[PDB]
Amino acid sequence: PAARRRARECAVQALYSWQLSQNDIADVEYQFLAEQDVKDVDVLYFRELLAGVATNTAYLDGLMKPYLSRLLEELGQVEKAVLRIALYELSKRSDVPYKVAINEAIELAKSFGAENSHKFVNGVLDKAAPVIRPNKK
Amino acid sequence: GPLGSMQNQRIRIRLKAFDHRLIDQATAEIVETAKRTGAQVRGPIPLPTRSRTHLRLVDIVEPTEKTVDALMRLDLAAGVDVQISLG
Ligand SMILES: [K+]
Repeated sequence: PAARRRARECAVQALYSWQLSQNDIADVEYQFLAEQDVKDVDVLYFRELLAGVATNTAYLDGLMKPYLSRLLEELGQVEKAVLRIALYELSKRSDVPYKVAINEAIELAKSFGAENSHKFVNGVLDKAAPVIRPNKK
Repeated sequence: GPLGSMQNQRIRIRLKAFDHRLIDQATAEIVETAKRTGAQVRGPIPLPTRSRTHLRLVDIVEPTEKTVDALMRLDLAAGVDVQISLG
């Protein structure tokens, strides 16, 4: 429950490291899990988000691009990670409900991003999410 | 140089900024700087805050003399604050 939310927060951070350092995702994953205090984290789900975003980056971004008013590379780094996480869940995780994916993204954009970030993130997901999940569930 | 008198071969860098674009570019430049000189990078990570401040942490490990030199000549954009510890 909460452990899965903590996994998302950690995935935002670890995905950020991967975007900025351009280290191997596997070294990013290992170092994060080794160094950080992940005592309350659903670690398996953390690993699946990392793997899930890292191996499908271009596909996830593709679900997103039509809905940005700008190029992908003009997006804030944290914004990109949160959205990738959400879109991965929407497209690849049936054990995550529609509302949960969107709301968890909103909360991540609040903790890790700007004042207005969550509004941008929600705006993109409002367009993108129904296309990935037409019944919205 | 101080590196020879340093028990922990690590350069820890903390950034604060109001603009996330500037903090992300600053972070990118720090990483590029470290790697060009043959050092390694742990992180960087963004830290959560409930305010309008953006926070980043980055560790530079296995630094060389040129790493320190290159970091000491690096100009960050105005609006980005920095803390450097050769702990
Ligand atoms: K640990």
